[PDB]
Amino acid sequence: MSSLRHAIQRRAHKERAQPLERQRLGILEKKKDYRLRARDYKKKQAVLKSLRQKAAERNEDEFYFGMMSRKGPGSALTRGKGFTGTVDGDRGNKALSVETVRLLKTQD
Amino acid sequence: GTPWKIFKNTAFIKDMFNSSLEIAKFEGAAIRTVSGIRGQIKRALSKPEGYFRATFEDKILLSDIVILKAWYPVKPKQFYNPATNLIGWQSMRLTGEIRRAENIPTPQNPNSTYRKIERPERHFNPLRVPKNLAAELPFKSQIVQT
Amino acid sequence: IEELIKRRILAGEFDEVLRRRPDMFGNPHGVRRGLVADEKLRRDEEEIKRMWKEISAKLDALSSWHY
Amino acid sequence: GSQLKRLKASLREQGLIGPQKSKKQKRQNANDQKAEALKSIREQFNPFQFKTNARGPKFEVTTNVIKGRPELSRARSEEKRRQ
Amino acid sequence: MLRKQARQRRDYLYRRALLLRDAEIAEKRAKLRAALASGKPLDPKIANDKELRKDFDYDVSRDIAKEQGEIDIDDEYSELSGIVDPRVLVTTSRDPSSRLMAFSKEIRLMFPTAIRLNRGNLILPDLVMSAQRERLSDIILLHEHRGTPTAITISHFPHGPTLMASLHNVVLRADIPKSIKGTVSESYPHLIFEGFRTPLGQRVVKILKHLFPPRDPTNNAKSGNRVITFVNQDDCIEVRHHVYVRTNYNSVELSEVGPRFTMRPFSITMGTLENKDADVEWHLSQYTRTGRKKNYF
Amino acid sequence: SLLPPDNEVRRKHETLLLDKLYDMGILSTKAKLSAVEHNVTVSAFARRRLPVVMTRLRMAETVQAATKLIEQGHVRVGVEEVRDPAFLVTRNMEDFVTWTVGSKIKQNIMKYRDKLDDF
RNA sequence: CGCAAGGCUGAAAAAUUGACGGAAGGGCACCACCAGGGGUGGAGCCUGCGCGCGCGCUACACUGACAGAGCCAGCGAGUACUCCCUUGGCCGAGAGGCCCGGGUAAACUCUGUCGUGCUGAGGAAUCCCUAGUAAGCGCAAGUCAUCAGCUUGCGUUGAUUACGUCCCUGCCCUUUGUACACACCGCCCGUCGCUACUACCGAU
Repeated sequence: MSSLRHAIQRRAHKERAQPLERQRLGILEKKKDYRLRARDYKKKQAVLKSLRQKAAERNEDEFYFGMMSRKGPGSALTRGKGFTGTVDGDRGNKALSVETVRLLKTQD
Repeated sequence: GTPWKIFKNTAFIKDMFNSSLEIAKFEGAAIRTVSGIRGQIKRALSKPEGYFRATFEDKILLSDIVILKAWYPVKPKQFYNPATNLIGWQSMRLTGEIRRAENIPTPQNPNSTYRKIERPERHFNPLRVPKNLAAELPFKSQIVQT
Repeated sequence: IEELIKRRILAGEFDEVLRRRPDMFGNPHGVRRGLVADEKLRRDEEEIKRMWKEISAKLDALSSWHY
Repeated sequence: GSQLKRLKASLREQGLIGPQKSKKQKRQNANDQKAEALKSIREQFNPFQFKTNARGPKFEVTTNVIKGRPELSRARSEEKRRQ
Repeated sequence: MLRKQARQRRDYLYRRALLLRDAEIAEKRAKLRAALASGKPLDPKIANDKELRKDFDYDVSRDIAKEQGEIDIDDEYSELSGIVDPRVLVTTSRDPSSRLMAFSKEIRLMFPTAIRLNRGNLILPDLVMSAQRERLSDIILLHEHRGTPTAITISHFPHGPTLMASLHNVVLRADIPKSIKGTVSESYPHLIFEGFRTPLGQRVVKILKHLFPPRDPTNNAKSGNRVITFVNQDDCIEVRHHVYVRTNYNSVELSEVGPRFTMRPFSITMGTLENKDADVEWHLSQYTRTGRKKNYF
Repeated sequence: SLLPPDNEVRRKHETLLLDKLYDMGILSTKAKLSAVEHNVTVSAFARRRLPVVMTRLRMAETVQAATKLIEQGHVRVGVEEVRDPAFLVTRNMEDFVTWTVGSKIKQNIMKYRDKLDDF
């Protein structure tokens, strides 16, 4: 039980460390650090697998209306060197008419 | 040992064996990391004499240490004093008395003494989707990165 | 393994999947295509056969003859 | 020739597979070997019992084919490893 | 067409999940049918589940037909089981060596409806595309180590399972001299299997024996002169290719003609060769505490 | 269901009914006469109609948008255009319901993916 | 708990449907012909299999060397990856860290300088190959089995010659069935088994 063990039974076991001749390589990965790595990598692989399923089961003839009001990813050929598969997002700046620029420049 | 080159799963291990003879004796062996990853010594390597190939569960890190837990047989020594106390007898001294007698310090390893580890809060890199996949997936799940 | 082969070949039991006739469903006896109470139950079976002819006609016409 | 056809030809020459002879034919035979023949036939028609080279010898020299039994060698080495 | 194959794969997986749910139900319906014809009392939940009573009165007949074996299970092979002749091609890896090419020719001779295709520069999606385009039943890869094969990947089509197996103790056809061997007899072979009892073993037996053409059943027990054997011990399925002649009523003479393998399966994926992300069905569980004590198949 | 369970014509017509309904995509399975008893549904037929099946195939955003489109005559199935929004697409035609040849919708999709081939 | 669980004993058939063929006629096959190509087999390295054998790898010159100029890929992103081991020296009571020494392509194209010079492309045999195939070329990854002496991907350059024929070598199948019109074809052959009946021979 829990009252059938001594305090020396309950005494914690110390955690060893990286040897000093090898401290430059980083921290020594024990079980808890390993579980952190396994959760992170399994989560990223799960999301990448779901994206691969989506890209496979893509219908090639879909039509929303964001396709009328956005700038699609294109290809490496069309987008040139600055080509990430993501669609460019609106930074919020826009084209300003001449009258408003006159007003702003008068204030400046 | 210590990892030498680390692929996704398989890893070459250097400072554990001295020759392909010893490795071919220990072929098919159940090697184990400190992190808890099991693994298997599979085949000797050739060009550096003594290195080998191990197949692990998941990717081991260059900071890891690979251990192999074997069981070596030990036999006691066959000493026997009789303690003929009325006649006289030689009493073997102990370890601490031997050391205090002939002035040798007790051996210690600075690798072995317990110290405190400093663990920084492990943060990971974000997801990094490849370009062709991020270009090819449909409109409902296209990533938007300004 | 050689003995098991000899046993199988002598008391022949091969696990080969055998060629079934393609129309065992609609033609159970496999007749040749050339020159050639229980009354209540048979009446009920005739009724269901008529019902199925009618509903299959309706279902094909609703599917616009893609079936 | 194929394996099946060569085996059938060898057995018909050995008289183990031939047509069902009459009593007169049995009398003729009893009026007028096969063990060693059959052992040669099984040895030659189960050729994966022993490792063989297909090219033959590299340079033909004449003076006066199996090249090792891997199953028999493995059984013998395993018995030695036992003992 | 590729839209159609994707649609059928999705519908088959959805019907699989539906069969899972309905089998969890029909475990409980069968106790009702057995208690009816017997009279042994049954569980009160079974007796007072009213929806089960209505659905049971509707669907008695399928359970009885399954008991009599008249109907088949929803499977990737029961559609085209023994109606067509399942043709199959064998290829090598990217850069084949000469002994691997000869070995692929040997097993292309082993399957009587097989063709062999050179890889050359043939991207693996284009391979799967071409197979689904020419209605092939199955595809086979081979991986050499150095002139000696080490892996097969039996992949069924259009969306069936794959079996990835490692080979050992292989001896090729092309080492014995032509004076002793010869052209192998291409006839529709019989198949004998030994040691498979588990559902996994039955799955492997099905996806292995659906690579061979179906035999005419009128005199199959007596005619035919070539047999192929698959026996397993400790889930390493060992296969030989014999050709035999029946010298008597009570004795037969053998003659080993094909290669010998002891292939050990290390994966079965419910999903074809291109789909590395397919849901696995069984893989060689090593590096566990008892993965070497447990015996599958 | 009302026939006795051991009757050959009952079994043959059960398998026929289930196969016909599953090929016409009303049902989801082909093993339950109970699913025919309380799953065949005018809602199932309605979702097998054209605008909702192209909604599931993501031709359009909503069912109203799909109905407006195929009333404008943008959507063929096979090779013939369809102007009636009541056409019932079966499970073999769901793989073939596409846009029409010179559609402004097809041009807009191509312009989104930046692969607009003006030839 | 009971049955199973008492040794004329001492290792190496069925057949009215069966056994084996023959002749003719078809079909198929880079395990066949035909035309070409390419390996291995020559020298060295080594995994493997049983000193030998193959499989790969490297080297062997006109298809040259050197120097310039220009121009092309695809798959690849786990807070993760490093090839050593040491001479010295800094800061280190001690364990170490520093500093210095030693051991996104190949290709291709164009333009010039020079000129065959141990600076020699593989016998008998045997195996394979018919369109993005052979072959040349590099880049990536290392995925629970196999694989670093390597394995699998991926892109690039991309031909010659058949694509007919059963003549040779083989393999399969017809001579029974499985469908009806026109139209044609017209009793394939041998040696025995088994069965019914008939009489015969000689012992008891």
